[PDB]
Amino acid sequence: CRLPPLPTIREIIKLLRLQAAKQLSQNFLLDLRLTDKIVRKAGNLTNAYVYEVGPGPGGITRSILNADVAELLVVEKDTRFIPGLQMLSDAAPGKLRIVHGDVLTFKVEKAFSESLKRPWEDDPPNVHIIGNLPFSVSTPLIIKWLENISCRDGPFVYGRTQMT
Amino acid sequence: AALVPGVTQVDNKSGFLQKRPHRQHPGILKLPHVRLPQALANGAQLLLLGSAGPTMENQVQTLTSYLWSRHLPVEPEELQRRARHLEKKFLRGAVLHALRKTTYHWQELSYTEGLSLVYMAARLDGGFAAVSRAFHEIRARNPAFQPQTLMDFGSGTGSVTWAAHSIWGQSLREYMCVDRSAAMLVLAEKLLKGGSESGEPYIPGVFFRQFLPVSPKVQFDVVVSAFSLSELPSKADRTEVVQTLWRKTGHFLVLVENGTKAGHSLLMDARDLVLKGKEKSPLDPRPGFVFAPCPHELPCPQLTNLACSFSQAYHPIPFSWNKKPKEEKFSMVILARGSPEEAHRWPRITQPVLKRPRHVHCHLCCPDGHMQHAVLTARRHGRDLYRCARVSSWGDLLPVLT
Amino acid sequence: RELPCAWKPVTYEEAHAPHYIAHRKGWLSLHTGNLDGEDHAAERTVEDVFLRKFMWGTFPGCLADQLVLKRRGNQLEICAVVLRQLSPHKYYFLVGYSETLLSYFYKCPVRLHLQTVPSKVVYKYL
RNA sequence: GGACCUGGCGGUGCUUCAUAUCCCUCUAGAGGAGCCUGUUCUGUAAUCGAUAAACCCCGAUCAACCUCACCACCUCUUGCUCAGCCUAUAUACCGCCAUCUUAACCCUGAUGAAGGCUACAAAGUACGUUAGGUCAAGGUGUAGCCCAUGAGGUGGCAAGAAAUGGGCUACAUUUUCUACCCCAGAAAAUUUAGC
Ligand SMILES: C[S@@+](CC[C@H](N)C(=O)[O-])C[C@H]1O[C@@H](n2cnc3c(N)ncnc32)[C@H](O)[C@@H]1O
Ligand code: SF4
Ligand SMILES: [Mg+2]
Ligand SMILES: [Mg+2]
Repeated sequence: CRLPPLPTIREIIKLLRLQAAKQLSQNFLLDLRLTDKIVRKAGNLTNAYVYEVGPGPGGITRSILNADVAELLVVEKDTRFIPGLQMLSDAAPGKLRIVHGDVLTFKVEKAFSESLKRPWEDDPPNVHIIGNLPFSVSTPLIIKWLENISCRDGPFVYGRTQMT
Repeated sequence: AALVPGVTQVDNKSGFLQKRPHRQHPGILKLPHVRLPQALANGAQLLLLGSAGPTMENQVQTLTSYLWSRHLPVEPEELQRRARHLEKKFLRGAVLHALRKTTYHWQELSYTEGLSLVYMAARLDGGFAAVSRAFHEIRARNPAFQPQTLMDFGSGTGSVTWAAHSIWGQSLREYMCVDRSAAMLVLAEKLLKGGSESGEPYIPGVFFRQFLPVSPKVQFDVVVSAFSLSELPSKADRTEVVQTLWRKTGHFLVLVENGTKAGHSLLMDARDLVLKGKEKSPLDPRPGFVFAPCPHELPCPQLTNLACSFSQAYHPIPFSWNKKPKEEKFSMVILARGSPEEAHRWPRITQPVLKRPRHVHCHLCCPDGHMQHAVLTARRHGRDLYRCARVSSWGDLLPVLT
Repeated sequence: RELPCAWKPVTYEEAHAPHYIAHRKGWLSLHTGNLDGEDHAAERTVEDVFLRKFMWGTFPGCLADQLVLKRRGNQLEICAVVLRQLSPHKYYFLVGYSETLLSYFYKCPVRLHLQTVPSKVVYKYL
């Protein structure tokens, strides 16, 4: 697929309207080889439904898209990255669904189809979560999802969904 | 020789002659006087409000003439043959002094903030017209082409980006612009935002980079280089850039230079380089052919002593020194992937057409690889073809068959 | 070998700029044509142009300095300054030839007043 | 790996001031009418194309009921004179215009990279280039067409609309007309430069 180029740090700074390299207050992985490695460790994503959290520039998003996924749901809090993700979606028709919101409050149990729900006692239900979030947000998120696994609800209504 | 009196006849496909007048014959590629977009013209003047006085008129003129008269850098090999010849005549220090004369001193231009404004005031309007004429070639003869991607090596002021928008604005979605100078990139973005540091870009999807990407995997629909290969320090640099640009070309590679001997020779090096493929197993195996202006892939018949250039008249950006319309003399070559569409290629008029009583002078580059000075008249060639040549102009095609 | 590797005395007259023509420098040609009322200034100019060209073409490498073209009525005095490199017999032969040819070209009694110098008289260095 | 030397910082901010160019300040106009042009669109078979070559003879001027150019039709050609064309070429030369290129010595640091100032003074001194323009006050060649790029005739052609660029006129009461050359009589918002 012909995907648009990964934004550079200068483009990121201008997009965030910071005009400087010191007021960024954020770290990005703008190397597609490392993102490829991460998505490789995430497992076989052929015709899989992936829930991506905290994309930002979209290196992980591009690496997932290069893998032959069926539908990639992408939840982003910052509006300023949504134009770039929309260009990415235009590049790949129908494989990318952008949503604005907090991952701490977004409801995933309704996002995907009900035909992907498999029993708990079976293998993982072809739905994966991948995330490179700020470290101030991943700990609350993993606590919340551990509670959800305890209740077998939220992202785990589909079954034993794997997380990376 | 594509004109044989009494034998060569007009080529009537689509039922042309019956269905349309002669002034609109398919070889007509003339473009009316080019006017820049108002957003560009307004932006350029706004950026110059700080300093556009009498000094700027002199500076713009000095830069314009200096760039026009530039010669290609003298490769070392040319230098020793000159050195030995002067050595034999004298029969080392004396030869060098006699070599500083009779040889061109080629220098880099470091496009800083100051010299970037002078360039924009001197070449924005002129460069825009030349590229618009080149793109008109692709649109007029292939109107179904709807590119979605464009790269511009040597993006100084963004003239290529603006020109591409004016023709393929409804389908282009990515404009990759490359330029090593930080100031030129800074100036080019201001021009997209209405000439202000803060604003909304007038064209969407423009990407600015300082280094040329080198990868065959990423391939662009239209790759453009306008008045940029003449700034490279050597023939090796020109060789390497043109190879990369061709490797990343999807449909068309548009190269545009000054209409001088230095410019024309530069493009014929690049024309031969792409035609004579050297890569053993390229990622894209498709061949290349000259979409325009040449009707053949054989060596240029005018490269020996003459040049080959074309003209496009345009309206200069209103300034304290721009009153009358100007003409932009430029050299171009367009290289297209694949093979020629058909075998019915038509000669190219490469020189002003001289209209005289009952006869017309046309200088044609013919498909067989030879120039032909044809004096067309109604008695010898026929009523139709004479009228077609009567209305034709510099840079058009002549529809002749057999 | 490579482009990065590849990349004066004056006489009194050569030393001085044009704006000293009436301050420090003089005039080489002298005639009444340009005066107010006098006529044929253009003809005298053309005469001087041809005459300088012909003197420089007839005495190659001998003229140390520019000529001085003076005019008294018909008379045309070419007061030239030459060198002492060429043999005196050739000076005499050339003087006779040039005087006769110029007299028959301008239809006036042309004359030559060579002044030989051992070498060019330098004033300064520029 | 330890210590040191020259640095460059293609540097970044603040403080103070010199702070002229540009600001504020002063004078003057520059919107509107009427016509002529540059460019665009539309239209024609065609050129609202030109007068060392016509009307126009107040200023100017348009089409002239002129000739050349254009469109559609036709005629002649050994014609003029071993004819004739102004047809190209300075993208053939020349000429003319224009572009661009063309130090030494002496000290200090143990004789290391290296450094060298104090005035009531402490080592510092001495020609080419051009697919360039010009065939109007200039030339030397070179090519083309000669049953037509020559010579004629019969008709037609003489545009329409805008938005913007430029230009020409009249525009007044501190004016206008007469006598005089100044004591009379009658009339009625942006910009742009400039000191
Ligand atoms: C003469 S400008 C071209 C103008 C532009 N094409 C236009 O139409 O306005 C050439 C630009 O190429 C850039 N350039 C020169 N050498 C380069 C190189 N080696 N790699 C990338 N850019 C280069 C210069 O900085 C300059 O801005
Ligand atoms: S059009 Fe003909 S003369 Fe011009 S560059 Fe191509 S081959 Fe050469
Ligand atoms: Mg010329
Ligand atoms: Mg007419």
